[PDB]
Amino acid sequence: SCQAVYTPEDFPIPSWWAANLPVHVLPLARYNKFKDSQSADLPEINGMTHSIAQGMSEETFEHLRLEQFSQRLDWLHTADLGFVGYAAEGGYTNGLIQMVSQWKNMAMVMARPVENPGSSGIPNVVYVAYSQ
Amino acid sequence: CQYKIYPPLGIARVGNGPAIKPLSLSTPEVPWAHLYDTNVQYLVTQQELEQLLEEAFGGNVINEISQIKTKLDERKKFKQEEIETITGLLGLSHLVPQQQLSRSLDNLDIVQQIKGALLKVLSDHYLHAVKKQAQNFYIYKCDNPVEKLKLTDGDKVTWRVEVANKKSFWYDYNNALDLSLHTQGSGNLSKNVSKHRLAPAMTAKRRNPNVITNSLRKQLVISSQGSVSSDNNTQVPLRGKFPAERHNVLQGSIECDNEGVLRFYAGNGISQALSPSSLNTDFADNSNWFDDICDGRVTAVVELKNGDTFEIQDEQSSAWVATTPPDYAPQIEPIVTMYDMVSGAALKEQDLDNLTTQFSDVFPILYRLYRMQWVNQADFTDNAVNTQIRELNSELGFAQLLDNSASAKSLREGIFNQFRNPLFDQDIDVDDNEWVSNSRIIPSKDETNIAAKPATSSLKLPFYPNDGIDYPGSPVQWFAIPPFMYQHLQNWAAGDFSVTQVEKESANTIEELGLFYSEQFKNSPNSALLCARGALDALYGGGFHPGVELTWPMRHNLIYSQNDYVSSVTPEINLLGLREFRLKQDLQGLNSPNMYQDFGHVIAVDNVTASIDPNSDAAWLWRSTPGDLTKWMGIPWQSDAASCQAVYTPEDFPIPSWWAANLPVHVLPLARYNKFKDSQSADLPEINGMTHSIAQGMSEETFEHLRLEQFSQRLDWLHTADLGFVGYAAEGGYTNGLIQMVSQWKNMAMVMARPVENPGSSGIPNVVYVAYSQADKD
Amino acid sequence: NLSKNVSKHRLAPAMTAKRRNPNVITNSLRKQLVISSQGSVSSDNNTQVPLRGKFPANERHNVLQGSIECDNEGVLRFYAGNGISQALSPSSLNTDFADNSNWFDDICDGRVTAVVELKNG
Amino acid sequence: ERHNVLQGSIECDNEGVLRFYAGNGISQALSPSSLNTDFADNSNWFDDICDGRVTAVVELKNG
Ligand SMILES: [Mg+2]
Repeated sequence: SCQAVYTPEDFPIPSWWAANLPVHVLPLARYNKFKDSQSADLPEINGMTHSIAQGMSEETFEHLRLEQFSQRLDWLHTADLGFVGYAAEGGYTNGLIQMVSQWKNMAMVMARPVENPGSSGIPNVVYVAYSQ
Repeated sequence: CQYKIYPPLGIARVGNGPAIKPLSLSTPEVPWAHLYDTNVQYLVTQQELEQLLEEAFGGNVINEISQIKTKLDERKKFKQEEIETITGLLGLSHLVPQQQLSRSLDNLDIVQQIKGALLKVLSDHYLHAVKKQAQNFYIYKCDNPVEKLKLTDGDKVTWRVEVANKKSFWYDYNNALDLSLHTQGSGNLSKNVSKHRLAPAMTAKRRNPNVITNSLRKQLVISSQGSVSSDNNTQVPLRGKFPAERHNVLQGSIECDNEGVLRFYAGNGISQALSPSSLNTDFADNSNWFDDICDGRVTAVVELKNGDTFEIQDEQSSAWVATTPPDYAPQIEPIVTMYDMVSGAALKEQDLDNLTTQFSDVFPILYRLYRMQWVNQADFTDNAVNTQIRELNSELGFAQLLDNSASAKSLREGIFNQFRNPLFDQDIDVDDNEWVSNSRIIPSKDETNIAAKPATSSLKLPFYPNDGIDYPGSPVQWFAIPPFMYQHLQNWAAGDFSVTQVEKESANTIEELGLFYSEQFKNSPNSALLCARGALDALYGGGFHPGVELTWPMRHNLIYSQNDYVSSVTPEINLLGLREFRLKQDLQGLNSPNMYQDFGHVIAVDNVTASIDPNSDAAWLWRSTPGDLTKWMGIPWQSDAASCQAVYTPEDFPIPSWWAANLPVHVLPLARYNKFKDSQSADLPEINGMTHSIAQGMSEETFEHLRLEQFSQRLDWLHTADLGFVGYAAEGGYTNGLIQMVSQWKNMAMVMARPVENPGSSGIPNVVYVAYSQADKD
Repeated sequence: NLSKNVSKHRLAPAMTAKRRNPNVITNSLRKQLVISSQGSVSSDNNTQVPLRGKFPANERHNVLQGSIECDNEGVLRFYAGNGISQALSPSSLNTDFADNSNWFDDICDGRVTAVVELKNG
Repeated sequence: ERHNVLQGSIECDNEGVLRFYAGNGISQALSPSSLNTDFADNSNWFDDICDGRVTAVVELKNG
């Protein structure tokens, strides 16, 4: 029950207690797609093949990092709270019901480093949501 | 062979905007005509309402008002008679009810607050309204269409249209019956699906099953008809009844201009149950409901001054028309379209190795998939092919994809290998024969607390569901581009394709070649065949569960009386070609003896099988009568549009989406647009939602960063209006979405191209596509 | 039991039917959905023997499918289960008259054989 | 938008008796989707129940 409370106006989205029960989080999936720099010595860089990552201009590389960083995921979607599967109802009530079992699977936010933000605008410390 | 109508299958889309030309849209007659037109207005604007009212106020009107006030001051409010006469010379009775026009003035530079009062009446009814997308039909002379009919004085064309809606009469939609139909395979569907039982067709019961006997079931069909011709431009409504208290159903409106062009408008998008308590909780099959969707027969008679009359009404020369849901992103083309289904329908699967390929044949696949980033999150931030295209654009390197030589082969294969094979025989493990995908499945909502089997194979593209969604572990759960399009991609990958040099010289970026290909369409001389293709290129061609506009009968050549390749778009650039095709028609139309045919208590794949023989008691299924094309779709259509969104998996990304190109899933709200469209140099008191002081006081690098963060915030399309999720302790949910959509379809966000004048180094493109609604503007 | 006319005149056509518990894929995994057990009793001892299985089969739930005993006269008496039905998760509700995923019950059926051993060998 | 509500009908007979009829029993929500699931309190609903003031004036032949 402790999440967003939508108004007829889309923004800003009101939230109850986001600091302890977050509402929009930065998932590990996105962290793994901005944490690297273009020079990284990895066969995969930010979810791209080495060659594609280093083939693009530095402008477009950092841009891609920032877009990934900007993707926030509804915290209620970090576990199956009744919205998963074809034709699923989801909804407020199923959230309440499913949270009894799924509370232990919800995303847990932890500080994580970005060693070389370069020009991208991503701070050296980011706060990342870890779930399955 | 004298005269023929075009397009052979017109499309008009419902909307609550008025059925007048200045406030309507026109179905595309040339593909790719306005893909970057940043001036489009798909919602009725304040400005259009003002100039609609201005043109109605051109004297006579004004001094005939001067003279009414000469009789207003020898009395010194209005009179019932002078009221209903300023109305009537303005001629707005066809737009808004007359007594609200009247009541608007009775409750009251004389000029001004007559307009001020009526403009607020128009605004209240039509401001931000979804404009109707109307279809123009044209008479072409042939002998092979030469050019549009030339109406000299003495001549006249008389159009006839008969339409019906049989949704309430027909059968449930569970899944596509042809999934089990025995076949050799076509260009649209591989024989593997039926051969290996990958998505077996389900039986389906009657909708509204409590209405019994065929004669009482005829009340469930809405039908209407009308005629117009060159000598009168009066619009005539196609009004039926449901059932046939009883409610009037405006199925559409027809009008013909002095030069003989028929314009077809669809209904206003009004769906309704016979009782308020009947809720539309299922995605397709809801008893007690009707909607104003229709489809029917289009014929004409040309009568010359010479006394020579030409009846246009055989299936070779007549046309059809179908109304559909609105197109909420008209510039965003579906990856596989209805036109592509027409093209594949005439092909045989195992003869696909004889197909020949140009780059312009594979270009639409990558182009469409690339542009899906404006309506679907996965294709914005989770599509490695779209990212690689960005990488190539970044270095002006897109032209390498047009290189058919060995040196580019590894580059072409890496893209092609990410695409799902419509043979549906990859990423599977045979169970003994059952084919079980070893890639990512889309589970049923009926869950079972037993650990899922780990996928061993990556999920292929595109990331959309498909006709077999009902079957966890079927490869047909996910969408694949159809066999003939996949054959083009296979040939491209191997190098078996050609391309002109001038194509290579406009291919530095995908956007550059897209414009080149668009102007190829526009400068193509075959306007009749271009208009035929334009009518279907914006429609969806899969998956069909049941789809958005039309569904699975269209991907079979049996439903066309003729379907022939005619030529390339340009003498040397195919661009998937131009075809001549007509639907099979019952020439008796609404008086057909098969107008109310069915298969008894259920329809099944066995009925579809029997219908193959052109001489069976089931072959009527393919000889369409009015209402036959849309009867398969969900009733009311809003229930199916509201279930046309994301289908989430246990894995968060990518988020699968059914048909994002026409019913968007993740969009860029106007609210964000107003927060990145400005440059730091702008001199307004608010720049990108910031005070002038704050915006200009930050480093330019930080300014650009804020632009792109805004640009990157994509909103759930279901959230652009109140679909039951708004308010403290609101339930939201799937079902409330279907219910609310009945009235909220007309408030959902409409995506329109918009310009970014000076994006600087922000990384935001010069043309963006922005979703407009009342909730997402600020 | 059933006249020809029902099928011949399509009075109540059969419907297609999907798999129960459809998210469990592959025959090997679907074997876990079957609960089975067996047992043997003889006339030399009347001690009752439970027919106890497990769902899912190889947290798992013990399912008593029945109990069997044999008296000294050679009569086998077969008892059914206790009536215990259950879902793998408490939130899984059995809202369809017949098809509810994530549920198991203790109903069963199976094979009854025997061996007779006379004193002469 | 906006619905007519027949709250009742009145009539007087030549002998001066006033006869008050009630409404037709029409209840309705401002939108079909608004369902009256609570026994007393349902928003967006109206009915044609009423109650009010009953007055009269007696005017004789002598004025
Ligand atoms: Mg579109």
